[PDB]
Amino acid sequence: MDQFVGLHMIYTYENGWEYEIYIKNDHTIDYRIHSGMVGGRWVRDQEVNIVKLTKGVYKVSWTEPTGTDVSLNFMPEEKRMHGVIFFPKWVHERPDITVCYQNDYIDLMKESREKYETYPKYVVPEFADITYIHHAGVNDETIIAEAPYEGMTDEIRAG
Amino acid sequence: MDQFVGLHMIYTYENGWEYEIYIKNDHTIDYRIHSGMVGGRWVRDQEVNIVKLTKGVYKVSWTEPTGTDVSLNFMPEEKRMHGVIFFPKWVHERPDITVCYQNDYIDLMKESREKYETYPKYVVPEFADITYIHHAGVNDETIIAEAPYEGMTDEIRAGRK
Repeated sequence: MDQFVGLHMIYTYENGWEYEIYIKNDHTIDYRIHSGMVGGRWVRDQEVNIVKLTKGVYKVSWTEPTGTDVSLNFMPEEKRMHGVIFFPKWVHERPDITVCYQNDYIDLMKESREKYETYPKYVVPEFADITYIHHAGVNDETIIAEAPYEGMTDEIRAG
Repeated sequence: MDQFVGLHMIYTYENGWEYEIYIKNDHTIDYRIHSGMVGGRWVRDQEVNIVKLTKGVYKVSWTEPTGTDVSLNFMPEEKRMHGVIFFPKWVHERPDITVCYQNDYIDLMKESREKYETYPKYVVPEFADITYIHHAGVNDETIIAEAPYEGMTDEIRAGRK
């Protein structure tokens, strides 16, 4: 677990969606979505379950204020990951509602998830290629601290 | 994938609860719960996402008519699995509703998930030991074809099937 906790990664799913994650500590992540259905969305201080399945394979799972459920597996040695995201129907129907700095709009997310339809869920299971991976250390509050913008991931990769 | 698809497994939690799964084909499972809060529940022809993450590590994920979301990992060579289940609030309060041959009560599951509370959800992540594992072959409709009963897991292990 000490090899995984503290990792800062960018990855592109096979559907082309580019995501950025920071494993801030053994039960918390920050993340930033750069493209795809909810590009522009970003989140800090998401509580998560993190386990090591076996040598080189980790699992990060959580549920969100929107109702979305997520289970990710990371294979850092192979620069691969796989994610399954279970979106409530309303998120698929109105992804714009969730596209914000979520921490400023928690009440809106919870209000929406009670007021709109949940079923059937829109489930997205895909592999992704890890294109950036760095051990950034634990509890660095500055890694993910602004909204995503065009070209940001190239900047991060360029150093 | 050909090592994993067709597997019939029982896995047992630390508390003794026994869960049974059959990887019927590369996008379908049957399952049967033998003990615990939803003992008696069983399901056929559940559509799933199955992938091989790396050598010896597989992932099976799906959402259910009850609204429950599931993502399991299997590590057959180490005889271990890890599951995370995201239960709607109502399944936590009325698990008995889900205890049945689900296929005969799809309408009830869907009525329930709309009528009762969804949130807050209960996220339940736990390892289990794989305590039975047998390649039963693909698309065998006879593996999970009846409701569970006390002693059935013993019969499965003793009959290798």
